[PDB]
Formats: sequence, C-alpha cells, structure tokens
Amino acid sequence: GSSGSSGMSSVSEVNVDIKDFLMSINLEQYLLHFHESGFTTVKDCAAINDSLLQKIGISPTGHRRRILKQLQIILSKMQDIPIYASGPSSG
Repeated sequence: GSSGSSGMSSVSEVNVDIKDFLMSINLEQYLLHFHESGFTTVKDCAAINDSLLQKIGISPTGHRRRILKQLQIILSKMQDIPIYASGPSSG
C-alpha cells in the first residue's frame, strides 16, 4: 500500500458553500440532495464521484458531469499556498 495524499487540511477559508457551487452552474436543484447526504461545502465533495451523484438521487447524467467538472476545477484550486506570479524575465 501507498499513503500520501491524505493531508489536505480543510478550512472555511478558500472555500465556498455547496449552494454557491451549484447556483454558479444553476444546479442548486441538487441542494437538498447534497445537504441531506452530508455535504455543506464543495470541499466535502472531495470523496464524491459520479457513482455517488447518481446515487444521492441525481436522475439525469448530463447534469452529473457538469457538477463534477466544476468540482475538479474548484477542489484543485483549494490550496494553502502563497500567490506566485511573475512576468517576462529570464534573469
């Protein structure tokens, strides 16, 4: 076995309410689903997968993909690293 990923420390910071994550794509219709399931923020959706989406109730798939897609972009961002962006320069 190999363990490593396990480490990311959750925090209200750099985080958004599941509601906002859905309203951003107009999928707030799954608010009661995520809430009841036990998902308040997007982060909590770190252990979520299409399988779970279609499980919670999500009948239509076309929506599932749209939900996960964003989650991937968001979650990926969720980081506790400083801002580092430089312009055109060699040395």
